[PDB]
Amino acid sequence: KVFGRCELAAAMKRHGLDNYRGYSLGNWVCAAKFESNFNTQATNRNTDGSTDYGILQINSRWWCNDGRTPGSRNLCNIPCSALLSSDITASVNCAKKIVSDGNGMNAWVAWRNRCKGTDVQAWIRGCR
Ligand SMILES: C[C@@H](O)CN1CCN(CC(=O)O)CCN(CC(=O)O)CCN(CC(=O)O)CC1
Ligand SMILES: C[C@@H](O)CN1CCN(CC(=O)O)CCN(CC(=O)O)CCN(CC(=O)O)CC1
Ligand SMILES: [Cl-]
Ligand SMILES: [Cl-]
Ligand SMILES: [Cl-]
Ligand SMILES: [Gd]
Ligand code: NA
Repeated sequence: KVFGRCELAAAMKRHGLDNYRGYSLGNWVCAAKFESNFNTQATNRNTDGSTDYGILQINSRWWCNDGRTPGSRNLCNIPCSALLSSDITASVNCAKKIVSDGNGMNAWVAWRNRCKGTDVQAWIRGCR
């Protein structure tokens, strides 16, 4: 699924992501735009042999199982394939663990370089 801006904000907000660990709802919609282009099916291969999956590009090294990342952890206890669903539940519960882990939203390289220190509220502007 390719999400609209307002449509993804309302879904993230219903899954409780809004002000989670003090990160406003604009920081999250920001990250998804630059990580996936709002596309739940996005995949990207990393040079170490791990792969990032879904709208927040969650990495197979620590967070889920794709059966081809040797001696890696599955700390979300999910197949990576589940992070590719039109239903963003899996991706959101899995991001709640990552953003809590000590480094906050810096785990997302596109958030650090394109959203951190910007007017993030602009990303939910106009939505009901
Ligand atoms: C809502 C309209 O903006 C729709 N829009 C009309 C064309 N716009 C004109 C403009 O943005 O005033 C210029 C192109 N636009 C550049 C950008 O927005 O950064 C990329 C395409 N956009 C992507 C999006 O906006 O989500 C969809 C088409
Ligand atoms: C021509 C405009 O499209 C210029 N635009 C600024 C105004 N936009 C317009 C809008 O989308 O209605 C609203 C804010 N915008 C939200 C979003 O677009 O996703 C984030 C910033 N954008 C990023 C981008 O466009 O890729 C910068 C360029
Ligand atoms: Cl915001
Ligand atoms: Cl594996
Ligand atoms: Cl933090
Ligand atoms: Gd924009
Ligand atoms: Na793994």
